[PDB]
Amino acid sequence: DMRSDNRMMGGTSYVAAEGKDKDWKVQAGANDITFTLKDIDGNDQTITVNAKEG
Amino acid sequence: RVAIQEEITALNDELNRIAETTSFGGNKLLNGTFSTKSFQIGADNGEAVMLTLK
Repeated sequence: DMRSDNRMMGGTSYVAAEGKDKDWKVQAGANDITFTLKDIDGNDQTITVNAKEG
Repeated sequence: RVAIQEEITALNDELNRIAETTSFGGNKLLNGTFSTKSFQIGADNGEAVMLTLK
């Protein structure tokens, strides 16, 4: 299927409930964000990103 | 002093007019209603830079 509404023509979206602004900075001790999911092949993936402070 | 005050009030009104009328095609800039706008300067999504006009 090549219609624009096909499931393969997109994905999933997750929007944060807490919005930030210009003067917000990443605080030390609360900088790591980990995504736990399943790849397309089926093997689990765990990607940890340590966002830089400031 | 009254004459100087009158001229100062004229310049004050000019300052307020400059703050309230300057725009980029109709988008007010210096009246405080710009806030923070993010400019996308990358070939991929999520590569924007915030500009704040006070």
